Amino acid sequence: LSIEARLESIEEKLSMILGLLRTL
Amino acid sequence: LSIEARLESIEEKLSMILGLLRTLNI
Amino acid sequence: SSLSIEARLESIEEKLSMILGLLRTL
Amino acid sequence: SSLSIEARLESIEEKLSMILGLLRTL
Repeated sequence: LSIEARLESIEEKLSMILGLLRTL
Repeated sequence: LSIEARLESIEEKLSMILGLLRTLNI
Repeated sequence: SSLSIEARLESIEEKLSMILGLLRTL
Repeated sequence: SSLSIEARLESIEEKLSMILGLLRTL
């Protein structure tokens, strides 16, 4: 994938991690 | 979104996650 | 900084995955 | 956004490593 797509995918994963930490 | 901007967002979230683990968790 | 941006991206993606995996099993 | 994309990525990589170490200790 392109660098922009990988950054967008990386941002999505950080959002998922944040949600898990808030609800842990 | 530009690369520098998208990076800034990512960097924002990492500092938020790093701060919670280091101090808030007990 | 010898490593290519893509290579650095792959390392970041791997670390994210490991982080998520550990978080989910908690 | 003064720093270069390669340096910012490396910094982002570093923070990810710190986050993984903190999560495992919990």
